[PDB]
Amino acid sequence: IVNRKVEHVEIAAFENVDGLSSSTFLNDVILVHQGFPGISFSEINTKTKFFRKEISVPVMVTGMTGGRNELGRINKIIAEVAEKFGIPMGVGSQRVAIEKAEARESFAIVRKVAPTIPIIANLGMPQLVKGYGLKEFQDAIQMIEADAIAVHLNPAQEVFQPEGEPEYQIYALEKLRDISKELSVPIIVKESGNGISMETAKLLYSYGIKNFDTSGQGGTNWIAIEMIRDIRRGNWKAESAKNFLDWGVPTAASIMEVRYSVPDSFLVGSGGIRSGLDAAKAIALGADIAGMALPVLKSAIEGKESLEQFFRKIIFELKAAMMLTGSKDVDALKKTSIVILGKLKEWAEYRGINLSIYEKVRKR
Amino acid sequence: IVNRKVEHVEIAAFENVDGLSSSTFLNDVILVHQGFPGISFSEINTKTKFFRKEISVPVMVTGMTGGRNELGRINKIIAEVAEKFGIPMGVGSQRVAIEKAEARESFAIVRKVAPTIPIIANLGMPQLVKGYGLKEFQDAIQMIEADAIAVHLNPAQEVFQPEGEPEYQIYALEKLRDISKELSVPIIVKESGNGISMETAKLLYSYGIKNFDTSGQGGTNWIAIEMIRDIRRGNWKAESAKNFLDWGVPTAASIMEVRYSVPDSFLVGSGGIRSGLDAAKAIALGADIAGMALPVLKSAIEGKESLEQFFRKIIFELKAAMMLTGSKDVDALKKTSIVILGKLKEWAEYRGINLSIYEKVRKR
Amino acid sequence: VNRKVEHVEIAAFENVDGLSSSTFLNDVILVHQGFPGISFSEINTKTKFFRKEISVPVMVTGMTGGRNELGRINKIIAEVAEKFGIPMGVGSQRVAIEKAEARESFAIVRKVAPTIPIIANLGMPQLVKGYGLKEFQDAIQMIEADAIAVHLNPAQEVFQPEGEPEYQIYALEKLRDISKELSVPIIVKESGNGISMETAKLLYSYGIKNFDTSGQGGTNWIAIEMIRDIRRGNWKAESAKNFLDWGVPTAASIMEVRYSVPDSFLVGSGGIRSGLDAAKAIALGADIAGMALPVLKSAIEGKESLEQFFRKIIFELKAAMMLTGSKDVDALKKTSIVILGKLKEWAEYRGINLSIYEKVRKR
Amino acid sequence: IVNRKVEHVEIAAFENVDGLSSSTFLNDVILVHQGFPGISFSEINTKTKFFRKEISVPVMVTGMTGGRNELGRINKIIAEVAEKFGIPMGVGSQRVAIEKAEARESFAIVRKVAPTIPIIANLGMPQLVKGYGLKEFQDAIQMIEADAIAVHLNPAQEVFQPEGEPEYQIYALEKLRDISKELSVPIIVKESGNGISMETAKLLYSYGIKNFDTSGQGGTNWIAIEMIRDIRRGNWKAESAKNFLDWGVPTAASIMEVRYSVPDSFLVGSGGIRSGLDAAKAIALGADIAGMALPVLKSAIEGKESLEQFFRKIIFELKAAMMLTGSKDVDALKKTSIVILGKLKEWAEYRGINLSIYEKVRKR
Ligand SMILES: C/C=C(\CCOP(=O)(O)OP(=O)(O)O)C[C@@]12Nc3cc(C)c(C)cc3N(C[C@H](O)[C@H](O)[C@H](O)COP(=O)(O)O)C1=NC(=O)NC2=O
Ligand SMILES: C/C=C(\CCOP(=O)(O)OP(=O)(O)O)C[C@@]12Nc3cc(C)c(C)cc3N(C[C@H](O)[C@H](O)[C@H](O)COP(=O)(O)O)C1=NC(=O)NC2=O
Ligand SMILES: C/C=C(\CCOP(=O)(O)OP(=O)(O)O)C[C@@]12Nc3cc(C)c(C)cc3N(C[C@H](O)[C@H](O)[C@H](O)COP(=O)(O)O)C1=NC(=O)NC2=O
Ligand SMILES: C/C=C(\CCOP(=O)(O)OP(=O)(O)O)C[C@@]12Nc3cc(C)c(C)cc3N(C[C@H](O)[C@H](O)[C@H](O)COP(=O)(O)O)C1=NC(=O)NC2=O
Ligand SMILES: [Mg+2]
Ligand SMILES: [Mg+2]
Ligand SMILES: [Mg+2]
Repeated sequence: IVNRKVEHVEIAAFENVDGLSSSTFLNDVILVHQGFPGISFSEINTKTKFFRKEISVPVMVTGMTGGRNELGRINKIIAEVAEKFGIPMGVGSQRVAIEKAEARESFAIVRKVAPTIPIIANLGMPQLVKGYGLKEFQDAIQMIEADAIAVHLNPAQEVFQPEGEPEYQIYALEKLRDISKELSVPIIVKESGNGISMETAKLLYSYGIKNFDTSGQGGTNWIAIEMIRDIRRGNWKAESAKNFLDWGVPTAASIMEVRYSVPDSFLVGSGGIRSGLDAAKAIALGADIAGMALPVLKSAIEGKESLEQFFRKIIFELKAAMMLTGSKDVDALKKTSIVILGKLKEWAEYRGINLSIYEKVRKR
Repeated sequence: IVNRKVEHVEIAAFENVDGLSSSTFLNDVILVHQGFPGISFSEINTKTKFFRKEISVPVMVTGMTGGRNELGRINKIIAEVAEKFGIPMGVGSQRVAIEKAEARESFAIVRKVAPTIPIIANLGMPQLVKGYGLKEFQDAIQMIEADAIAVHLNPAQEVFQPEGEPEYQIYALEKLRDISKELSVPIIVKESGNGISMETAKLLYSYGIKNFDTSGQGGTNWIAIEMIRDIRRGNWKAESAKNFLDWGVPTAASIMEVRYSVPDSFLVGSGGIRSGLDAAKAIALGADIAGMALPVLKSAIEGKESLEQFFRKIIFELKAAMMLTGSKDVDALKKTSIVILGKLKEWAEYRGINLSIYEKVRKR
Repeated sequence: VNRKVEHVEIAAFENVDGLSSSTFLNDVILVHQGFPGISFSEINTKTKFFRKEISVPVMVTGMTGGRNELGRINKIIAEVAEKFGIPMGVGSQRVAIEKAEARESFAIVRKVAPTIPIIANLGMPQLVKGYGLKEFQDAIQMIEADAIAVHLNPAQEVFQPEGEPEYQIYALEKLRDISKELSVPIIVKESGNGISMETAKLLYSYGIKNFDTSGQGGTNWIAIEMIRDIRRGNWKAESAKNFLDWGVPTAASIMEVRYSVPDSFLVGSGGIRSGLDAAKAIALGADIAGMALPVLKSAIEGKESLEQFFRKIIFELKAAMMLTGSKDVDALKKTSIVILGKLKEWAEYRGINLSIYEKVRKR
Repeated sequence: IVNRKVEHVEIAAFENVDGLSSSTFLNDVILVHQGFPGISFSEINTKTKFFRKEISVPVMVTGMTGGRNELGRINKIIAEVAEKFGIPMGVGSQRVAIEKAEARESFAIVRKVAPTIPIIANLGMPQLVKGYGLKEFQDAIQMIEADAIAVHLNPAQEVFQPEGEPEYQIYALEKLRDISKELSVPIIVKESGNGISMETAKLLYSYGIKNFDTSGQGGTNWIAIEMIRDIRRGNWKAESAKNFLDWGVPTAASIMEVRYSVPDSFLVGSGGIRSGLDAAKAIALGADIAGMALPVLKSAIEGKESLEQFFRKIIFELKAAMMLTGSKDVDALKKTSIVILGKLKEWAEYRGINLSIYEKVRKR
């Protein structure tokens, strides 16, 4: 399992798996340019709420890694930069540290170095059907003094991953619902590159889930990562993974689906957010914050100052989109004028997303 | 006419005629990803009914060959693997064996080696206007102890094939309707690479036909095969065949057309089914089972263990698609959520396929 | 005289067929019928062309004439058309109204094709330049024509180095008067840029009932004149280039004319290159399919080349009828189609109600 | 400073910034061909009104340059040819000449050499928030005896330009409105490559602005120009500019939006007008006149006779479109039949541009 954590980072960082045969549908979203913005750049306010805390920018780093010391040093760099910028940070799956106690430090370092920002713990849905419960959740949370815990959905990844098994019985949701009653922090349910649909969002909501992270297709392709792991071990599933490279809900469509089917959700729009303009689009479309993982990893590996430059660039690009839409603050961005075209439009139409009611929901 | 059988197999197996200038429209069908499936992979049930028998997977091998001993050995390999996997198998046109009695064994071997699975006999619609009747149908059936007989439509192929004629007078259907009253097994009407429209489906239904096999364009291109036979004999029809390479109803559209216009039909979706994902899409769209021919031929030529690996891959991919849509069984897959986009959408719209009533009919 | 030779040479040997243009015929699909309900041998391709019967619903539209080498091309086309029972238009006869030595290069057509419909040809601009009844009667008598086509070519005239585009309404007043005295009917045809519903309705309001779409996507006359311009260092060349995709695509023109004048007799032409294109043109609303350029190219190759060409067109037409369950031309006109993509958006923007369209193209 | 002025001309003239990663959407507009025009070429009348003057062609040169003598000599060439053709001419931003008095001659030369055509002064909207007022406007106007003054919107350019700031407080519009009461000539508000939306047009109209110049995306890409200036000085904003290369309202969409949202506006359609056919399309879509800048610059640099040939070509192409549309004059062109397809069609639909009421407004 420890080797898999390193192999994941190495394939994501150095192989060709970002947007491989997949699409966010964000090219189908246009933010309407305002030649008279009505504001000045210096007055743009990017602050927003993240549960009980305030954050500096409506962007987060979503969970990636942890489990060995070299992974901990990646976590350390991301956490210290995130703290500097006032940006929330999720950690990778903490399964490895619930088991092997030597793996705990590679997660705990995050809170040592980032005492103020929201920190989000991480466990997988399949562990709920395998005997994780309240205590494991509390241990994941306490380990980093987390402000929330993300529970990940990754059935696509599990199906193609060489080492077993995709298990998603409804009992897991009953358990999740029970756990949420005893926990002192909120639960976020996030996908892992394949996106959340309205049926999935409504099912989760019916069990008390109110916080969602789209992780749609078009960014890091987890089916591709497992495909590569399969190719590497001469596992025949590789050719089957290849047929599923474009499987999933595109990020842009997932954001629309979650916002429309659960209008009061707190929503992270993620999966292929690569610029402050993507982030601006995600928010205008209906997300409360934009999430990123892969490009943060790649910069962090390059080093601290590379990662600081990366965030400087994201933030500037976000502010430029706010400036050029006349959005003085995040709230104004959420209601700014957009155009939806092409395949995203056809997707919304077939799925019964009445654009008229969509407009009202995304902006009230 | 025996060596036409050989030439067909050789061109299909070794020339470039799969999907040549043609399209299934299956790229316009998306199965909606469910990040919380509600099931586990191991509980997925792929069993379904095929007339009076149960089959293990909702997939069949459609009719191809027979007529000489080398063709019989291909039939033998396919039949033994299909028996092993619990998959129905059609044989190729049995005309050759109604005439030449030496050709009978190359069909009969199928039932010797596959005693339990449904086996489907095969005769051509033109033979009905050329003097075939009850006795020839009963002989075709008895020869392999068939559980059904497929009657093929191939006017496109006949038009471009160097040797003779396209004959499809309505008298053939009168005869077919009479024969169906005396036969102890059901009749399936199948196309052969060019697809079944609603006009054709309704006409066949008005003569008592209830079982259809779409064989749409986008897979094996029979116009291309005959084009190649023409090029080879310096026949001028070759250039004309080239103008018709994209002629026919795409598989996806044919499935919609048959299901919509004959809502209670038993429906095989075929013509360019190349993965278990294609098979999942065909079923979700409205078929009861997915049919395949060419890729089974190519693998069978490679050998028994190649064909076994092929089916293992198809079945895995089908189950992956079911897993990732939350479909515990074939019935759930038939009603799972989809998106229809692009040209298939415009096709449906022009043809008056009301998507609202469409969604209703396919989900039953 | 020399323009006439240059036109044939550029059309035949330069790259001007469908150059930056489109028929929109790729947006039309004929619905395949796996049970046709007919046999190939019973397919009947006969149809009416005014007072005559023709063997196939296809015509050769007007191209050339004016010198003896052009007459020998006309002769080859006419003799093959006669053999196949196919109507033939000749090129503009202006040259032969003027120069009397040019008459034989047109007259040869009737000598060699005594039974098929033969269609005379004069340009609409000539009506504002003094041509009238007598010139029309001369063009007709010269080949014992069964009809006369009057061509519209303002686009060609705008970019052609030598002079002017003149289309005052007076021309139509004159045309209407002429039609009262003439013993054969008038067809109005374009020349590569298509007939719109505004143009069709205007012509209909002056008594014109016979149209030939000659839409964009086939022979590109703006391109031909662009080439003549490039050759003489004329600056208009670069401007012609900007207009290479100007005009109504053939498929859209057929829809527009059939829709806006439901009882018209309609030739669908401009980029018809196969019997499948011909089948589509007819299913879409034309009564017959016209061709020019590919007949020219084959004729230049020779008699037997042109015979093989027609054999191919006819087989391809019959294949589409077979595969559509169309026993005759009338059944083809009502066969099931799908319209997609840009043609669909064109019709929508133009207010072509598809529901009423279907009714009109069928009845 | 003043060499930013020369650097702009140099990059625009000699680098690849025309339509870079951007689009006018003019390919989605088709003028319907009329095979019987009902006119002759020689009777086509291209005259139209430009405020209190008559002009020979419905085309103008929009503002570009001025500030140094070499820039003045470009202005001189453009002005003398515009005078010869009866075409209105805008000058570039006159800020430089309000400040440095040595820069005045490079603007004044325009009126010396073009005594009769409309000449349009130019000042930036940002200068209104930076203390420019009535006197600066009157000085800009008097310096060239202007018949109007254009106030330019360029927040996109300012955001990416290395030297300083985007400031667009509503106070500027209050000031602009006050200034317009004291001015003896009308105000045009123009963009600068990124286009005017309906929200921006309605806001300006609410402050008394009735004259608009779209300057949509698809022509000169000002974000690209500044990107290049950034690349040249190793400024990190370069990579961010690259993410915004396709930002803005396309010219064709901007024409539709301004005509639709302010039906009585006097409207210049500009941003990527490169031929008389583009000019014809812009007018048929709803503009009163077509504007051009970059191609006029490029020809002017080549010299007087190159620029004369350029206009000869534009005018011929415009008349060809009028001829082939049966438009005897500019008024008939404004109501000629068109087709709108593709992305422009989807843009208008999403933005609630009812095509039925649209046709009425552009024709009346
Ligand atoms: C499915 C992924 C997993 C589950 C672990 O599998 P198992 O080994 O079965 O876990 P175990 O059995 O419990 O040990 C790993 C994950 N770590 C992970 C590694 C790296 C390197 C990349 C790039 C991304 C993620 N993300 C997805 C990101 O958070 C984003 O949502 C996504 O990448 C889209 O954003 P984009 O990258 O900006 O386009 C993860 N998400 C998680 O929820 N948990 C994690 O641990
Ligand atoms: C028209 C085709 C014929 C009729 C025989 O012609 P005639 O010689 O006139 O018969 P006669 O006069 O009676 O002697 C041959 C056929 N054999 C045949 C051979 C090979 C090698 C392949 C690949 C395809 C088929 N299929 C089509 C397949 O079953 C599928 O429908 C199709 O391939 C789409 O699925 P994909 O392959 O997955 O894309 C046949 N269909 C049949 O109904 N009968 C047959 O005998
Ligand atoms: C505008 C064209 C003219 C007018 C002559 O110009 P002027 O010199 O002004 O004549 P004058 O001043 O009066 O002496 C020439 C034309 N001859 C002609 C030459 C060649 C070689 C080809 C290929 C095409 C045509 N066609 C168009 C064809 O009939 C078809 O409509 C068209 O080609 C689309 O079908 P596709 O080729 O199958 O794609 C003609 N159309 C005519 O009506 N008259 C003719 O004389
Ligand atoms: C925003 C533009 C500016 C601001 C100056 O920057 P600052 O230094 O901030 O100004 P300061 O601080 O006040 O000194 C420069 C501009 N000059 C200018 C230079 C050249 C060389 C080109 C090609 C074009 C423009 N245009 C836009 C053109 O008129 C067209 O609208 C546009 O090009 C689309 O039409 P297409 O070229 O046909 O595609 C100008 N527009 C203006 O309103 N003012 C000008 O000074
Ligand atoms: Mg896991
Ligand atoms: Mg046969
Ligand atoms: Mg002429």
